[PDB]
Amino acid sequence: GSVIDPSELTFVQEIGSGGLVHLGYWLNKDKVAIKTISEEDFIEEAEVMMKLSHPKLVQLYGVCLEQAPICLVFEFMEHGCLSDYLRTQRGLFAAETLLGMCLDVCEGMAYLEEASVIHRDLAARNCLVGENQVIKVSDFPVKWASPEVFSFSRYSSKSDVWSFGVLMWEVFSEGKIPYENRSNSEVVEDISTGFRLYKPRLASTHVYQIMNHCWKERPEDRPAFSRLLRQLAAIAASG
Ligand SMILES: CCN(CC)CCNC(=O)c1c(C)[nH]c(/C=C2\C(=O)Nc3ccc(F)cc32)c1C
Repeated sequence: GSVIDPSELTFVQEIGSGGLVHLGYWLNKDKVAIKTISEEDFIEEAEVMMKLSHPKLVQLYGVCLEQAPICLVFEFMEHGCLSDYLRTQRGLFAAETLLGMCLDVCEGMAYLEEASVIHRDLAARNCLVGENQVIKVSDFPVKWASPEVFSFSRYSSKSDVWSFGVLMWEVFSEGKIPYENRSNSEVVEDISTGFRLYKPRLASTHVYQIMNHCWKERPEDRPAFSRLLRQLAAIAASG
């Protein structure tokens, strides 16, 4: 990828918290989101992302290495984080649009799955909303963790699929907090007993069926993103 000189970056306003995210411009031209900061792990993260090209995965302009704190320079996504966007635009969403959002994410995730990339932190807060409400996965939390993850630390694309199910719930609930007021231990025990998040009003029976398939106890009973994508698309086509 391209190396970016600090002089080429204009930091306009802080927009995110964690490192930090700033609204800015590169070369007095492109609107960018600048993410300031382990330095080597921070850079490698960018290196991985710059070689993964998909319409539903966020893209970088480059890396600014010269001056501490080092930063990553991303494309600007006008509607920000999905979690935030869902909450602010609550009441304006048709079910079809919410399903479309899930499809966008599923597309990105199927590409990552094929590339043998586990996200490990897939959630609406780690998705971004751009031009014409296109959703992109970014940055590629027990409430999003599968049973084999919170118990055995057993990650796979199938554990991402569980996370995606929770993301679907976030989307169809229009940005509600999953398992609100519940402690980590309460989430673990409830899910292990068989508790699943309720069906949001905007989620059809068909959509909820898919959520529950993402929430199967055994990873092998969950669909891969590649197949999940077609299941989601089929519901859209059915009407
Ligand atoms: C006034 C209302 N505002 C418009 C949505 C809300 C404030 N703005 C916002 O929250 C916001 C906006 C408009 N973009 C981002 C973040 C990113 C972006 O654009 N590309 C990225 C690439 C990588 C990444 F890790 C974050 C971002 C935020 C937090």
